[PDB]
Amino acid sequence: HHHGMFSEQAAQRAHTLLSPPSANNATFARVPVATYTNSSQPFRLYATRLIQMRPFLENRAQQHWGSGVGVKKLCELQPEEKCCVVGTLFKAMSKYIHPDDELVLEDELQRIKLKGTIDVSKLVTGTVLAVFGSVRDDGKFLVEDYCFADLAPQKPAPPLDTDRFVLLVSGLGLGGGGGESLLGTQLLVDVVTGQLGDEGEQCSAAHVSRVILAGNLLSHLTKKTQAASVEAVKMLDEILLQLSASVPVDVMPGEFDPTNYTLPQQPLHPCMFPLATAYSTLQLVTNPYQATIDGVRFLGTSGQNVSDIFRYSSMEDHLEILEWTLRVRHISPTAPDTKTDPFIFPECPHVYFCGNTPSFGSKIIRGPEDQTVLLVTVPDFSATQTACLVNLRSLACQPISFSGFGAE
Amino acid sequence: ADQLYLENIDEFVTDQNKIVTYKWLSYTLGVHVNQAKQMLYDYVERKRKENSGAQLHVTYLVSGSLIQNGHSCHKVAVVREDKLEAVKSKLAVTASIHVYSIQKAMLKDSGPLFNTDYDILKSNLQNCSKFSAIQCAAAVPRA
Repeated sequence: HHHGMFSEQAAQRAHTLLSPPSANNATFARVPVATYTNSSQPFRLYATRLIQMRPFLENRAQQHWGSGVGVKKLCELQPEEKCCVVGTLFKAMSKYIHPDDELVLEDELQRIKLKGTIDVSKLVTGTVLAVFGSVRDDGKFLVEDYCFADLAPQKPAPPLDTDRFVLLVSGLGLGGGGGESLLGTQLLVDVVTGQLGDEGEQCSAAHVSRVILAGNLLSHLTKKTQAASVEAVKMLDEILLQLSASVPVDVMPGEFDPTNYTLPQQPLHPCMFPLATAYSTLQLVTNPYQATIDGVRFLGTSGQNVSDIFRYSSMEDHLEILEWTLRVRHISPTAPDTKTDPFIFPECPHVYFCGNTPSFGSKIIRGPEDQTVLLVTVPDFSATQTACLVNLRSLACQPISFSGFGAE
Repeated sequence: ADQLYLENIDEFVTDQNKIVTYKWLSYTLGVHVNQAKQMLYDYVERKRKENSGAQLHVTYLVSGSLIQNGHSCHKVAVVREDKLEAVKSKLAVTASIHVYSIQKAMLKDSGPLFNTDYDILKSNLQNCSKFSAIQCAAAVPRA
C-alpha cells in the first residue's frame, strides 16, 4: 500500500515561513486520540504449547496434505509408515548455530530424531511444526515435507476517513553516543510536538495519533557512573515530558531497563518519570505490547524475541525473522514455558513491529485466509536516528531520519 | 511593533553574541514557534540588505521526501546556509524550509544548536507545548 505516506501529506500545502512575521498564526488541534484500547493484559503478570498448537498445526497439515490424516503421535509410529507427527523442535550440536546441528522432535510422551529435507539453519528450539515422513531403520524420522500454523484468524480494520499516524521509535539509548545523537533526538521530538517545520509538516504531525517507544531508551567508577545513569534517566523524563504534553506516548521496557529480564517484561516504575507521569497521556506499557489504535490492531516487542531467533538461526534479515514468527504463530518460540501461551497469536495483528533492529524495515504480507499484516522493524535510533511513521488509513511505513551538520 | 523585535534580535546576536534558534527566541520573546521563525527570516533580510556583508551566519531546516531505491524516506535536517541549495535539490518532494538559527560566529557542528535549545528548555520545562503549533485536548495533567 502506497499513498498517504508522511512526506506526501506533509508537503500537501503552501509554504509560509520564508517571509516576514504575519500576525495570523496557525496552531493545530491534534487528532482525537480517543479511540484506543490497550489489550496487553495477557502480558501483565513445552507441552502446553503443543497442546494449543496441535489443533492448528493439524488443521493446517490436513488442508496442506488432504484428508490423508497422517495424524499419528510419536508412539503410534510403525516403522516405514507415511504419516504426520505434530511436535516441538529442539536443536543441539554473533550466531551460535553449529556447522551441523540436529533436530529432535518432542511429543508429550517420547522424542524422536529427524532426517530428511528440513532446514536447520532456519528453524530453532521451540518451534511447533507439522512434520511429514516415516520412521526409519535408523530409528530416526525422515521428513519429506513440513508446515506451520501460519497466521491466525483476522477481521479487517475498519476504514478511516482521514489519515492518522503512529510514530514508532526505538533505541534512544541515553547515556552514551555523543551529542549528535541528541540534536537528532531533539529534532525528532520537535517534529511530533509541533516545534519545527512549516504548517505542512505541522498540520500532518498534528495528525499523529500516538507515539510508541519500544525499549532501550537508556543504555549501559560507581561515583560518577551513578550520576551519569541518573542524569540519563532524568533526560528521558524530560523527553517523555515534552512528548506527553503534546501527544499520547507509550513506553516499553527494553534490554536493561528497571524490570524483569524474562520475556513478558512488566512496565517501568512511575518512580522514574516524575515530570512525565504528571500527564494523563503518558503510559508505561508491558513488553510484548498489544493495543488497538484508531481501529487498527498493533502488536510489537522491544526486540528481544527477534534478537534471539537470530542468535540460533541463520536468517539474517530481521524483517524476515519477524515475518517468521508471525508464520510460526509464536511471538518468541525461543522463550521458556511458565498456563496459556500468551505468545501464540489468538487473532492476527494488523501491524506487527519489532524492537531495536539495526536497520529500518517494512513489508506487507498476506495469509492463507487472506489476511493483511504490516510488518515493521524499528531501527535503533541511537545509531540510525530514524523512526517509522505508519499511516493507519493506508498502512504505509516510511522512515523519518534526522540530522544536523558536522564540521566539514 | 515590528521595529521592536528587530532590535531585540540585534542586541542578541551582535551585542550579546548569543546563538538564536527559533525555539530559543520563541521562549525568549514569548512568541509562537512559527512567528519566531518568520522573525529570524525578516531579521536576516534587513541585516543582509543593510550591510550586504555583515558578519551573519544562518542555518535552515529542510525537510522532504528522498527516494533511495524505490523506497521513499522522509528526511528532516538542519543545514548550514550554503548547503541548503544542495540538500533542497536532492529531495524528491520538499515539505519544509525555514530559518533555524542565527549566529555572529559560524558553528563548527550543529552541536551548540542543541545545547542552546536544551538549556532554555530546562528553564521552561514547565510548559513545553506553550508555543507549539499543536495543542492536544488530552495533554492536560490528570493521571
